[PDB]
Amino acid sequence: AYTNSFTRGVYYPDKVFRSSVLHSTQDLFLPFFSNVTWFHNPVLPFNDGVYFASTEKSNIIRGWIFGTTLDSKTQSLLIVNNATNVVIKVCEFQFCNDPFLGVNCTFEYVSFKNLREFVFKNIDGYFKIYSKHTPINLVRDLPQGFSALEPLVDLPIGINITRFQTLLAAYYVGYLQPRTFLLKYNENGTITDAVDCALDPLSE
Amino acid sequence: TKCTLKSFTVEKGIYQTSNFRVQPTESIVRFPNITNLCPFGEVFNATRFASVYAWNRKRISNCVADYSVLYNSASFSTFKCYGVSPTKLNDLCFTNVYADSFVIRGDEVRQIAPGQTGKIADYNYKLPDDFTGCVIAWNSNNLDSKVGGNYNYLYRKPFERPLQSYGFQPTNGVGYQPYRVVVLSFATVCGPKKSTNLVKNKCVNFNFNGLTGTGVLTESNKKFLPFQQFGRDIADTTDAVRDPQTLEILDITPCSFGGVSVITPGTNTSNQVAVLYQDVNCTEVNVFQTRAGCLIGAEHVNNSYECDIPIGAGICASYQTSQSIIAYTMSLGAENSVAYSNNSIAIPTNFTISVTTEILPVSMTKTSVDCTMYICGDSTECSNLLLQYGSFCTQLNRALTGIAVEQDKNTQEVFAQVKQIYKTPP
Amino acid sequence: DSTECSNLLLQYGSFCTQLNRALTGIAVEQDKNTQEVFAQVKQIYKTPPIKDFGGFNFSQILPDPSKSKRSFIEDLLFNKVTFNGLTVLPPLLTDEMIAQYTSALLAGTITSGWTFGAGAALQIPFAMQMAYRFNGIGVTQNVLYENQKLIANQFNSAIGKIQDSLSSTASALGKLQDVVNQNAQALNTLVKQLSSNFGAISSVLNDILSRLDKVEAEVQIDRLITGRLQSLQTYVTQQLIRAAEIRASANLAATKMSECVLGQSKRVD
Amino acid sequence: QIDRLITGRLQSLQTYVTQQLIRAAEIRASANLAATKMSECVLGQSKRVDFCGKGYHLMSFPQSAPHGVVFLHVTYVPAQEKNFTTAPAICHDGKAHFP
Amino acid sequence: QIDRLITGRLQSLQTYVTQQLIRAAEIRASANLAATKMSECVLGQSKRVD
Amino acid sequence: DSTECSNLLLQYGSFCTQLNRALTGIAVEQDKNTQEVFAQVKQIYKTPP
Amino acid sequence: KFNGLTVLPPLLTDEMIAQYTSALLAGTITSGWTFGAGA
Ligand SMILES: *[C@@H]1O[C@H](CO)[C@@H](O)[C@H](O)[C@H]1NC(C)=O
Ligand SMILES: *[C@@H]1O[C@H](CO)[C@@H](O)[C@H](O)[C@H]1NC(C)=O
Ligand SMILES: *[C@@H]1O[C@H](CO)[C@@H](O)[C@H](O)[C@H]1NC(C)=O
Ligand SMILES: *[C@@H]1O[C@H](CO)[C@@H](O)[C@H](O)[C@H]1NC(C)=O
Ligand SMILES: *[C@@H]1O[C@H](CO)[C@@H](O)[C@H](O)[C@H]1NC(C)=O
Repeated sequence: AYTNSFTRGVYYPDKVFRSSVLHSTQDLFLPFFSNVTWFHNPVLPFNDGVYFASTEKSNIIRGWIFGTTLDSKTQSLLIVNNATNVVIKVCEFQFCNDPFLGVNCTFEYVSFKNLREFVFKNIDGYFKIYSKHTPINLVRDLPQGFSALEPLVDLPIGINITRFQTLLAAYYVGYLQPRTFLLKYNENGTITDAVDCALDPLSE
Repeated sequence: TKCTLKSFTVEKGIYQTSNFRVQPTESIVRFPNITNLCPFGEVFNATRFASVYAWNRKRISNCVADYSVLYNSASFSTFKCYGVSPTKLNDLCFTNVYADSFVIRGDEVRQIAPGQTGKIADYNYKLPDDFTGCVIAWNSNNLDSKVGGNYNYLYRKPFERPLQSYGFQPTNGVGYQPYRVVVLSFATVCGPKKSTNLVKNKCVNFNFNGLTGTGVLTESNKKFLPFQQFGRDIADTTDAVRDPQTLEILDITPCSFGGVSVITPGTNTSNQVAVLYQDVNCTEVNVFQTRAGCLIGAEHVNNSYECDIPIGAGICASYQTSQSIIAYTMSLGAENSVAYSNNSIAIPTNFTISVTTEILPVSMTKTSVDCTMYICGDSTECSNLLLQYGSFCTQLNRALTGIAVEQDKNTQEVFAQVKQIYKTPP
Repeated sequence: DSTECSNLLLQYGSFCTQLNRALTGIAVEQDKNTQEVFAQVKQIYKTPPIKDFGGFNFSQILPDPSKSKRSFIEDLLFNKVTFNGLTVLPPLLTDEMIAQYTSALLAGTITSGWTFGAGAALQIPFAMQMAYRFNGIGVTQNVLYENQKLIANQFNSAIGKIQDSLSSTASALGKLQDVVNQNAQALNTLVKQLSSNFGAISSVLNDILSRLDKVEAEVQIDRLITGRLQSLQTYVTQQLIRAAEIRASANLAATKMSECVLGQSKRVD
Repeated sequence: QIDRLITGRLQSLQTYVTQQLIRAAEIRASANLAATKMSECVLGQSKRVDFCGKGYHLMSFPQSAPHGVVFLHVTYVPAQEKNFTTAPAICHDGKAHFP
Repeated sequence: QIDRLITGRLQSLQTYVTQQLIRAAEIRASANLAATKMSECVLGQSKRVD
Repeated sequence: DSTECSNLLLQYGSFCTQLNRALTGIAVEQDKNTQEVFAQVKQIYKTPP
Repeated sequence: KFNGLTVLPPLLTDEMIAQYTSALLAGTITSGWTFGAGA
């Protein structure tokens, strides 16, 4: 099943302040009005990097795994929200194939009512995580609006990724693409509107 | 000015001659509060080590390499380096930072050489055939070894056991007595980036993290988001930064600079000159401030005169009465109240013929350039290379010939409007 | 201000000095253009205290001590048009001096006809200056006097419509606005070109000098010098062409001052 | 080495020819103006105020000059004046007379 | 190798566009003159000798 | 129309865009020149037959 | 000065220009505007 992504999934492309300016960049973004797959789990492709979001209120969507195999053979990302905060490991996890929370190694780290949104991308050997949170009215799909995602963490871990999966109530997946964007930074240094230049002839 | 124009005589005017450019008064370096240091005491303050026939090897990554502390540890039983030196290694970084340790006899300096030798090295405690980094040892026979000795010996690749462990004791001579061997080697782990105090309202050299520059750092009102580090202007030039040790936003305004221009009367009349520092504020440099910049050596005169040497923004300068350079607001012409009323007219009673000269150029010097001789004169070697650029010399010589023919056209267009060469009457 | 780059730029010789000379010629051309348009009058003629111009009403176009001295229409016009080694330079004549010339030209034109171009300004009543401008278009001057208030009402009304035409839309000033935008666009293009790599390892000059030893850095910096210098030659060439385009407009405006303000040109349209 | 000298000398000569094209267009603007001054003020009498020197125009005489031309514009300039009382028209037998 | 062709072709195209800008000023000077002839010499009778 | 070449031409930055912009400036100006010359008339007049 | 740079002479000599300014001037004196408008 699929739903329209609307104008969602834009994120701050760099750690820079700019104000009252229409800056433009080519980077891995979720294309405007792209198909986001809907889910309520199988190992998914990672492609050019991922947009992930969940309409949630139970906080049962709780973790992510990434890698090539994403299991046993090589150092593989394990990310969990443990009710303190985010917790991260990268071990060669030969762990259970479909875990649920109660209703070798090279790095380790510690940090519906809502839509919580995220982006995961891998560039040059850094792994990047972004996020945003909002209250919502709509239940079946993403709410039609605009609100940019902000960096959380910025990890020098060097691991290869081609697949990902999620750990145990509704969520959405989309893939980033090398689109060029125009970004409307306001007086207070926030992105407040955008153009996916490739979308239509007016957008070009 | 004489050197600027490559001439000893200088005509009356104003001439740009140099840049005024305020130099950085000191240098600033800023990085985050130094944190997450490498726990080197996990090797360098350990109570013991495994025997040289089973010598330990480990990573040392994801942490700040506090080598300045081990560099001051002159109480070490031994130290050396081979892929680096301890004066630089405290500022260096490792691409895949690593460490090693073992228990061995004091003779194990023969085990520290690349492709190491002797019983501990042949057992397992040997250095790589192309070794790198630095090595240390700690005084185990002083207190970590009891009078009966300890398993700090071995006999026959790095950390690979064809080998077995053995005893050594603090009652032995310096080569036989036990010591706690240690190693470190070559991103994974970098030395601490030291920071200066921060300085404001002065032209200063700076670095924030890796953002180098030179500027006048001033505190600012701007609201960065918490993840934002640097600001930019509309043309993408950096306009402000966040300090990494307190949450302050500083405008990086430029260090003051501008063209030096020299006002001179003609050198045939005087050798006095006055200097305009373009858009400078005079406190930074008689002295006079103008909208064009700081003017030095010109007397300000409060009267107004027609513009002799133009400075800008209504200011002009001249050489006048003992004489000196003066600067004044230019006269546009004398005032005149035309005596208008609804029933008055002024009619001229008399006239003058006037014979106003007017002067116009009509031709350049007709010119042609042999681009083959200009670029490559007499060289066949160069002339062949010029042909790899194709049509350019043909196009240049054509363009100049277009100008050349146009000069004869211009001259005929002006004068040759007359069909017959009229003689005067006699 | 990198010394390592500055020494390499000396090997290109007189290129910098002839670029600075070319731009300095353009700077002088602007003071010269402005002189040739406005400074056509040798004396600053000034407006009389009485305003009895037979019914005509110049109060929107004459000076105002509450407005700088600019007229009401000059204030509309001044409202509707709107550090990398680059510097702007001031005009020789400030806007308060330009306003004195456009006042002098206008107060001459009102009180004295064309005569203030031909010699000394000679006063003539405004209702008579219009007769000797109707005769200039082959209308017998009694067609003014028998209609003097009707003609004044049309002139005063049309001046009122110019205040509205300028107040409502900037589109009439599109030429001036475009000239300002073109210069800002050229300067922005020239600044943005500092960020371009030109086949070098980085466009940050100190970054090259941090990554590389001198003989490698020399070739990398020589690319940036070549790219930036070609971008400067491009900008200066474009500004020389643009300056000739403005100078052609300045010669035309100077000619409209000379024939069309200071006289009555019979050149149709 | 010679590729550097060729590229430099060639970029320098393109700069010179570019300067001369633009300078030649400025001199053509002046030659077309001079041609016009000659047609209107030597071969004619211009009514274009201040086109042929200050004053009302009478005639002009060209004189040649190195790479250019000089005009001696002969102009009538009015030079002494009297204030007078004036009227746009005058009555007679109830009819208005005009000059 | 390709950077030499880009360098050459870009400098060649900049030469062409520079030349066309200067030529368009020569043509615009002629078009302003032509428009001036149409205003003064067609739409009216001109006393401007020759 | 080579990708491997265009990726280098991007490293020269704004040169190509300002060439397209300069020639587009020439192009529009010809339509202006032709309207300056001929479009001086508010109506299409016709003769008597 | 030998480096392929050359200055070329004008088509009209300065004496020929002085014949045209003589012709223009002798026209202007003897015949007014008439020598532009034909005979
Ligand atoms: C979350 O993880 C940390 C260690 O990573 C642990 O100390 C903490 O107890 C965990 N939180 C909860 C609620 O158990
Ligand atoms: C800077 O210039 C202004 C005038 O532009 C002047 O008022 C001010 O005093 C100057 N500031 C300093 C610190 O000299
Ligand atoms: C007119 O001026 C001349 C000097 O230019 C003078 O000699 C002559 O007498 C004047 N004529 C009258 C009528 O004043
Ligand atoms: C002139 O017109 C303005 C409005 O356009 C008005 O304020 C002023 O009173 C008028 N004065 C005369 C003399 O008509
Ligand atoms: C004309 O008369 C007025 C006084 O009514 C006087 O100010 C003005 O200077 C006179 N002009 C001449 C040329 O005499």
